[PDB]
Amino acid sequence: DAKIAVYSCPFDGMITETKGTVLIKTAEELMNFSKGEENLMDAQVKAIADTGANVVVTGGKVADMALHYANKYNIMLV
Amino acid sequence: NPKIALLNVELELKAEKDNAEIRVHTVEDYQAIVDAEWNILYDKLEKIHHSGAKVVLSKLPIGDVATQYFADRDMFCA
Amino acid sequence: FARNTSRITELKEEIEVKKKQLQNLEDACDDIMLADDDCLMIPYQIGDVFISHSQEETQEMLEEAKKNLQEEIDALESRVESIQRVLA
Amino acid sequence: HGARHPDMKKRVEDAYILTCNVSLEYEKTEVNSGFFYKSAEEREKLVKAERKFIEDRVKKIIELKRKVCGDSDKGFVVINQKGIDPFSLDALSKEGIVALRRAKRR
Amino acid sequence: FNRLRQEQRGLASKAAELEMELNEHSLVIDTLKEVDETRKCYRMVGGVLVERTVKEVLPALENNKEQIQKIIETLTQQLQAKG
Amino acid sequence: DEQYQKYKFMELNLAQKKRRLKGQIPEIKQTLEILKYMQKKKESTNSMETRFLLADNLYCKASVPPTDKVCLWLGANVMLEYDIDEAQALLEKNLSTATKNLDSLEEDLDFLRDQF
Amino acid sequence: NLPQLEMLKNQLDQEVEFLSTSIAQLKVVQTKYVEAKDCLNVLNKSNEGKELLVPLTSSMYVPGKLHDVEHVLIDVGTGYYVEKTAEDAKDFFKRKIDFLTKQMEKIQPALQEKHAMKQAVMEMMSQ
Amino acid sequence: VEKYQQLQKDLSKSMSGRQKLEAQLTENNIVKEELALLDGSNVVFKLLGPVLVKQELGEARATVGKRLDYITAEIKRYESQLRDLERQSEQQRETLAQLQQE
Amino acid sequence: AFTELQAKVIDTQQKVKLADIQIEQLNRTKKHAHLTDTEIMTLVDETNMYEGVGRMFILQSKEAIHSQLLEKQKIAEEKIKELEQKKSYLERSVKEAEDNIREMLMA
Repeated sequence: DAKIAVYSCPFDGMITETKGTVLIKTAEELMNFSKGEENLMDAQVKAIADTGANVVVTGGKVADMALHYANKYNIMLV
Repeated sequence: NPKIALLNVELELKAEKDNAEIRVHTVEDYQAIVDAEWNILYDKLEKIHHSGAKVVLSKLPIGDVATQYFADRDMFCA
Repeated sequence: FARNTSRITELKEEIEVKKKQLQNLEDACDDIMLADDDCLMIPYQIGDVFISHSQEETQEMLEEAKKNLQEEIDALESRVESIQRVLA
Repeated sequence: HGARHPDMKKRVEDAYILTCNVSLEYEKTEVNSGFFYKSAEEREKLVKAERKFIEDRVKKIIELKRKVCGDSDKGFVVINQKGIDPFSLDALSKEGIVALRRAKRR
Repeated sequence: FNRLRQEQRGLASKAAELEMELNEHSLVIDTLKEVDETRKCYRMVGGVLVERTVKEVLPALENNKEQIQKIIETLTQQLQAKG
Repeated sequence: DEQYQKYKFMELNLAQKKRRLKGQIPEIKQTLEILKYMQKKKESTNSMETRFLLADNLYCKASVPPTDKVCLWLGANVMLEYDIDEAQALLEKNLSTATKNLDSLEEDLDFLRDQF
Repeated sequence: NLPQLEMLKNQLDQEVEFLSTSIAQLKVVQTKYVEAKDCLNVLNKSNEGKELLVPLTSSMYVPGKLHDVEHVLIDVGTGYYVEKTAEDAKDFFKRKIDFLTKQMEKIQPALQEKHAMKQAVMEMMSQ
Repeated sequence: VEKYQQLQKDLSKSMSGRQKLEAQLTENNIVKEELALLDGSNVVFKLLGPVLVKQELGEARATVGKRLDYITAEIKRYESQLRDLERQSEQQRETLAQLQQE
Repeated sequence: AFTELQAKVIDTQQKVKLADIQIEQLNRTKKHAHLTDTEIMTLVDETNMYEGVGRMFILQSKEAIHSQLLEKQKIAEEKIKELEQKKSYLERSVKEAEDNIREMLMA
């Protein structure tokens, strides 16, 4: 009864800020991104009440962080 | 039963240096500059050898002086 | 980060203008010591007030301004030199 | 065109007509204090809160429907030059009200 | 563009200026609230300098907000009038 | 991309803050040391002929007794007068402590904004 | 013909806007002198010597009686002195205001007359 | 164009100072011109900072005169830079045009 | 050619943009004057008082406050009526010129 959460590309690829011409030198942009994805799928397992989505589809890459987030949330993402 | 280290970055002569300027205060002070020229490299080699590997490989050329400090680590590099 | 210029240029120019102001204050001290060196009346200013009473009492703030300028400005010259040397 | 009216009373025979534009999809008020100055913080928030006007206009249509037919039975047909929401069309189809959207000019 | 842009900008600014005035009149309350404007003081209102015990300052400093608040709320609701 | 433009905009809108803050800093300094250096001793000692501002362009001679009374304003409506010892006590924080935060929110903020 | 003229009309607009900022500078320069004229009336009203509450830098107020109208002073130039005398403090700084206001007319008349051509350029730009 | 832009910057930084000195001079001219004839109502002193010293008119006149000579010399300097800019505007600007043409 | 006549009518429009500014400046300053008059009538209830131009405060008695709350406000009053008797002239100058230019010059 997985009332699908329908999206085209709910996730994006790899990026990294440059402080100027040269690249940034901090990992906060990655830690905050990971925690944001975690809380987004926490809100997903909240919004299963009004959506009922055990599955979702994307055209954008996700990482193994999303893999174990899904495993603890019991969801699938193509 | 050697554990192996799989490196590509190297330590070699003339590759890197610090453009430090220090006014004379004594004769024991100039060694701060020559220290800063190599201290990060010494700590880098010490820790990467203490990583848990016990023989190390590198795709780029390594210095004989670096090989001698690796022998001080009771270790060898290729 | 090569932030030296953005942190040393303004300090250099302001130290230069403060040294010029201290030199002009020394010139004013010399002037009041020879020009209009009349004991009886001399308008001399402390912040926002004239008192036209001080002739020898002028040094009571002449030296104050002299040292409060010179010590702070050469200390901050050492500070900007420190900003220079920490990067190079 | 038609409208997003699922299970319409398609055979509207007592079709009262008054072809005024009803703003059942209010165009967001992005313009508050000009273009992208520092006051665009007002534009980022004032763009919302247009949901109420749809139901206010729908209530006006219901009032006119009551006035002209005296009941909710006979079909009253009205138009819109722009789009109209489906959710309120669901109730309007039950109220004997036929709003239509995306009409051309002449 | 212009026939709508300048009209909206003018009608917004006519009360945005008063909103900034209310911002000033709200940041000025810190003296009364914490800096203890309660003694016998030489209070001024602009052009005049009164030596009075400060009893009227609370009604005077509330009467401005009780008006400018509804003025700025009216402006905020007017911003949504037409898009 | 937009990095250069947003970096320049942040630099401009923080340099304006720099200019404004070191705009009010000098006169609050003056308020402290002018009084604490001249008046606190000489006015408390004896009454002298003085110079006070009539306007920012009209400057008038004056004389002051040991009035020892000072008044502070933060706005067009709220006034408080003080003695010649607690007034500088309340004023000295407003620059000695204010510089540490505002200028650190300037020097350190620039250091971060060179990357932020 | 038209395209290059329209392209350079942007530079014409920017110079006109610079001169409009100059005339806004003109509206903001009268102040010092206009409150100088407003403060005229304080001088004659207090020529016996009278208690004043006056600003110290901007934000300070300290009581003090003004005296010695015979050396009321204005700053000028690189550090020169204008010691206004008593009779001047009553009546003659009125003519001093007249001359400062004369410089104010160097500001408004003598610059609005040459900005008449600025507004003429605005009107001509329609072509 | 390098030389044209350099001369434009020189023109700008010279003319800014020239204009500011003109703005102060338009006032000091009159102030001094009645000051030289209104003696008694005002008397010349030097407010060289936070102090006052009795001053004589002649050295003030020399100061303003050498201001005038200095600023006139700066005006000819600026205008010479103006001819330099207009001279570079032909060839230093054709530098890029000729390389794009051939 | 009609170019100079068109210049005159645009000059009349510029005079309209002069008129609105010159009336609105005085009506805002008059509103400020009324606010100051209300405040000064409110504050006369107490005696030991100072006034000035903001950049100074002169001591006085109550009758001086009564004199000053009238002697300058009445100058502003005579000046506002001067500006109505000027604004009527200049608004006639612009409006009647419009009446005799817009439906006339298009011929």
